[PDB]
Amino acid sequence: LQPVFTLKLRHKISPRMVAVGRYDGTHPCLAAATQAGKVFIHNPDVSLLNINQTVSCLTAGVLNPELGYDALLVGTQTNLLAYDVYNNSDLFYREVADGAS
Amino acid sequence: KVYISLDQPLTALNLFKQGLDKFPGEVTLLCGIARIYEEMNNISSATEYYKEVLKQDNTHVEA
Amino acid sequence: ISILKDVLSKEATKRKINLNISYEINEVSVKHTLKLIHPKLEYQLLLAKKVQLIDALKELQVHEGNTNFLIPEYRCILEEADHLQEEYKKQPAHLERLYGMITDLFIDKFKFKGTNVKTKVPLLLEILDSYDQNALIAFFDAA
Amino acid sequence: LEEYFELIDHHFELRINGEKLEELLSERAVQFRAIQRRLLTRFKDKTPAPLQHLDTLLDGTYKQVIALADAVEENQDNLFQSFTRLKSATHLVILLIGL
Repeated sequence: LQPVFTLKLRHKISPRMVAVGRYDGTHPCLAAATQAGKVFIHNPDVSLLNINQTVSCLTAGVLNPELGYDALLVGTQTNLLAYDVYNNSDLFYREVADGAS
Repeated sequence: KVYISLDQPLTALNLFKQGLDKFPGEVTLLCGIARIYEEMNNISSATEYYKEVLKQDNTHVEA
Repeated sequence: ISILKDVLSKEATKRKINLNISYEINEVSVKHTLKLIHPKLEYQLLLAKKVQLIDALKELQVHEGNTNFLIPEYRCILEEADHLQEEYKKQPAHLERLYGMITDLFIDKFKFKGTNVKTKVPLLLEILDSYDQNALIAFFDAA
Repeated sequence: LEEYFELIDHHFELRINGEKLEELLSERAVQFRAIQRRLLTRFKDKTPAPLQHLDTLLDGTYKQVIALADAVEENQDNLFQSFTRLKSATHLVILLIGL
């Protein structure tokens, strides 16, 4: 085999904090954590998001099947942030106070 | 006010609409929606919600 | 010389030969070995103090971009970060080897001078942790 | 016109030194601000996190800021004295040109 595509990204990815999903509904994108408590989104350039907190678990998926877009769940060690991206709004913001490992 | 401090205008619009679902005609909620739509520079909806405030108050200085 | 003396005497007593051993020690030789050891300790400590800062420096470049706010005395550290990390992976082994070597050199110098210095052996450890070259040589030649 | 120009050149050298020091202080202040904002974001987070690297960068940047501030003060005073001597020089030069 052979890599069908290969893109070098300008940031250092965190080990287990990588997810992919359609955030516009009809456009898959790659979400990935980064040092300094940030998260970048590769759309096809790169869009940054300020968590200001050391991520410990990231994931994309359908949180409400009414619509189709994928929520972006950025679990901090002391938080949890579902976050619609096509609109700069969040689906919720809870504090678990135990952790998001 | 908090959701606007975090720079999330659409969360604030949804919260205002949920409030207007609880309080079906509150002028403060409608005027908040209008202020948001006018800060997003969408006068087409700011004026519609100010017109709703008018249909409710008719002495509103802001509207 | 010390290791040779120990092992050769041990073998001779393994065969009961009763050999005689004499030695002649130059006073500049220990200072020469110290001048040889010095650059390695200096390099290791410098690498340690660089890896102390590489982390915060990356933490800042992630935000600012590191072309407009940081003085290049740290931009160099940024460019060499990978080497600094991979060599700090081995830095502590070099530190422990060098410290044991300097300790044994002290012991054997003063053993050929005649006395045992096992009491003051830990007393030089904190000197090495400070590591002024001239103060180290003064420690060697004085006490 | 030859012992006059020396005072003008001295004055302009002091001015250029002051501008250079002001740019250096601008850079030091920007760096201090960036590091201080990093420390602030660290203070906002609830979870512990090692930061001694950051505050020992802040201390160095701050001592450099203090040094540069004192240097700018010194250059301002030197420039003022140079200006007061140049005033007398140009007084005398105008007097001589009028005579």
